[PDB]
Amino acid sequence: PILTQKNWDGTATYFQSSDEHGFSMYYKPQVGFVGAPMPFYDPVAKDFKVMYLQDYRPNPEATYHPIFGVATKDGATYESLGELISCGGRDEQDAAIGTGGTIYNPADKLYYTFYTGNKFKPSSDQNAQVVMVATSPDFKTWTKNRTFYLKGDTYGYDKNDFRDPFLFQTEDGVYHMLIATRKNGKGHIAEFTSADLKEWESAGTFMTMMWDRFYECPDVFKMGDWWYLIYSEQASFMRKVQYFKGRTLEDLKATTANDAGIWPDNREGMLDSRAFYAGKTASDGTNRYIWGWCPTRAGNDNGNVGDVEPEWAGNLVAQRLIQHEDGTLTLGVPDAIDRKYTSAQEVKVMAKDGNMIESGKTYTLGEGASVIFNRLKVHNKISFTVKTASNTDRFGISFVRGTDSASWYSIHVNADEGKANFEKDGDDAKYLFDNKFNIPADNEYRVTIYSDQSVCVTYINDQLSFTNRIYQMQKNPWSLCCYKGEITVSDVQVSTY
Amino acid sequence: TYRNEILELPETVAANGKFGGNGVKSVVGHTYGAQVGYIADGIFKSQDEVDNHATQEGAAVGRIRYRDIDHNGVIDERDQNWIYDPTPSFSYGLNIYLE
Amino acid sequence: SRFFDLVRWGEAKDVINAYYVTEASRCSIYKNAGFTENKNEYLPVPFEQISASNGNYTQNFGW
Amino acid sequence: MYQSKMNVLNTEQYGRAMWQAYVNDGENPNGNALGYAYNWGYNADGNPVL
Amino acid sequence: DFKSGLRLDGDVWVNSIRLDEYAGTVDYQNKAIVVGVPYDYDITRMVVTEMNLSEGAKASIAIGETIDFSLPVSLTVKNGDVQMSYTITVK
Ligand SMILES: OC[C@H]1O[C@@](CO)(OC[C@H]2O[C@@](CO)(OC[C@H]3O[C@@](CO)(OC[C@H]4O[C@@](CO)(OC[C@H]5O[C@](O)(CO)[C@@H](O)[C@@H]5O)[C@@H](O)[C@@H]4O)[C@@H](O)[C@@H]3O)[C@@H](O)[C@@H]2O)[C@@H](O)[C@@H]1O
Ligand SMILES: [Mg+2]
Repeated sequence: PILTQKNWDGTATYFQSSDEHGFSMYYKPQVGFVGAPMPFYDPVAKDFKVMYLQDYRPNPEATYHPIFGVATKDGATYESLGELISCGGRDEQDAAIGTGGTIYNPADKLYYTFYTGNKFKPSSDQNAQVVMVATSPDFKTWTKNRTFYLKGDTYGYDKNDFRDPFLFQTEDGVYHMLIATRKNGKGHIAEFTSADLKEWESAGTFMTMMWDRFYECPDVFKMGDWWYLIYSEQASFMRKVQYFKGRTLEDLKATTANDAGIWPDNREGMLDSRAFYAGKTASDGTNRYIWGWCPTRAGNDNGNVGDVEPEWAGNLVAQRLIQHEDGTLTLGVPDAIDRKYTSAQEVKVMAKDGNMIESGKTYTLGEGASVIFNRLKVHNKISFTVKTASNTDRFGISFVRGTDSASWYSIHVNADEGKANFEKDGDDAKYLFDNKFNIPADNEYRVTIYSDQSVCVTYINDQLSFTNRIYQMQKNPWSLCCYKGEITVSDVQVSTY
Repeated sequence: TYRNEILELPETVAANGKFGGNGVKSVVGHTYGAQVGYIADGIFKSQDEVDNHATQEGAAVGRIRYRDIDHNGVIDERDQNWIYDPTPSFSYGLNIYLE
Repeated sequence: SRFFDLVRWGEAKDVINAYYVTEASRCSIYKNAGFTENKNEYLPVPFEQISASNGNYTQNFGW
Repeated sequence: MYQSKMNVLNTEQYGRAMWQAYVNDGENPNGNALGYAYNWGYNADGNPVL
Repeated sequence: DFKSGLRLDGDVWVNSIRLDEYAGTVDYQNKAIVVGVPYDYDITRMVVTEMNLSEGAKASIAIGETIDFSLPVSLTVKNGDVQMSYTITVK
């Protein structure tokens, strides 16, 4: 049997691609999906051991969401350590395991993982969520402490809202646990102090939430000279990841103490759009990496974002935290991910629909003009530079773009609105969501898209990070378009591996 | 050795394929009991191979690849041919008696 | 009678596609399901019958 | 005497085949609901192993 | 060499619950072990003293460890590769 190879390079016709069950760069196990990442830095192995919850499409009704461990060292390569902590019985309090934290004790050479057990169909007198602990001697085998049950209602907190234990050790030598719970109708991040991680004292309330919202997966850390609190908003209308800044821990606590609204920056602490959730950070001592999950779309439709809140779990995504001189935080591509792309692919124009002109590597586009490039591959890195006429232009990058493509999915960088918008173009012209960022004063944009199969992350001049789930984007042409202003694109480079 | 061939047949019999053809093609002009089916050109070993092959329902990695007989670009009913012939090339026998 | 009612009303394609999209989340059987606008709302005339009555039976539209 | 004894999977082979089918399809093998509990993981390349 | 190394021919049973200084009943149909205590009991600290099983049977719960019994507790008995799961509850 002689195999036939189609002319992939030379055609711009839309092609029905498919996603493999496994992912390499943005990790996804061959079985199940990643949810709620729990990063951790191993002081012994000097690597990153990120755990998560193994979600499935047909989740069992009672017991589900086990914990699976993933070892990495750079954020690009990932190996799987298998199931670490298994879900309990139907009647056990830990039938479903929620997000947790991990901390190493040199005192007894033990890894302690504090997770949240969810009672299946809890009764009136039964706490819905209880914090539990599992100990490991070598991070491989885990034994759950059956004598530890940190009930939320013991300290006057809500029974049904007691989640996300985050553990951190300060310089004074005492470990602090933050729990995102509810008190008398108000969202409170409560602090528990310990000296041996076996007995805890509730040291009041660490912080209060902003405008009766809920914070998911709190993460307090220190980056040089500021204290940062990364959290995920549980509100259906927001469903995003924000952060708070503070020179000291006291200043961070005083931030939003009572409807203060001390936003860290002018974009209300935005980091990424709707396609990034449960962002939790870990540092190896030289760099800080945040892990989250890009959600999947029901029916494999990029425009089917879904009502209220999107689908749970998805692909593990790792980004690098960048701290500016003013204390603001921005997300950047990991160095290993950037350097993994080695081979370079020649790029050439496919379609000439607009009034654009070509002068070599430079393409000048007016309003209503667009240019279509050649096909992409499974893993793509598209880097280019766009100079706009002024600070009120609307250019855009469109994927799943073909000669006969009825609809394509676009990211429009609107300088007049000062943000970017992920929308669906074509016969539907549907608006999906957006993300605010800082507009450069020189009208210069350095656009770098890193795409693995169907998950793509766009970086704009180290100021905007935009995660997207775009199915069928691999092995399909991509295009640049302009709608209102005048743009000039250059240095277009496509790298694959 | 022998060769069998059907020369005429009622239209309903040829359609229902009781004597051969599986109800897809008429057995007239072919051996009695001959069957019509697809052609399996190995199995898919990579997503690149799956994409390169002509589109077909349920194609995936590790699945049977079916040849496109008419080169229409899609695997369907018309991509079937004569694959079975229940006629031996030759049948032989040997008897040895030593006293 | 639900499918026949949908076909008679003419909204069968839209209703079936919406049902597939909605139920693909809770059922993996509908992962590759898809309804064609002018083909799948009627069963095709059997190929055996068409062959038996040569030049007399015409297949339904879209098949 | 019976010579053409058809070779069929024993208990362990049947469990291994079921696990392989489940992991190939991407479903959770432990959800087989046939009384089989599988201890399994991933290798360096990500291919499941039992 | 047709035989497979499964050693399935092994009996797995639990026939003794001795939580602290209390006994209990065992129902094999529902895989349940129910232990009765007075209305006032600490339950948050129970030690297992006598948990004999079938010959060669190993259980996840050992002797001398303490377990909070505010909620039903799952126990797994595994003599070889044959496993059986029970649930222990305290009234
Ligand atoms: O399993 C059924 C179906 O729904 C999911 C959605 O995740 O599972 C629900 C199940 O997941 C748990 C732990 O397994 O929490 C999910 C983990 O992810 C977090 C974010 O870090 O929560 C986000 C997730 O929580 C949702 C829906 O579950 O709302 C939480 C829900 O909990 C209440 O208390 C119910 O009484 C309410 O506050 C609220 O309605 C939703 O807002 C988000 O999508 C973490 O909080 C958590 O660790 C359990 O909390 C939950 O029962 C899917 O896995 C599955 O398809
Ligand atoms: Mg064909």
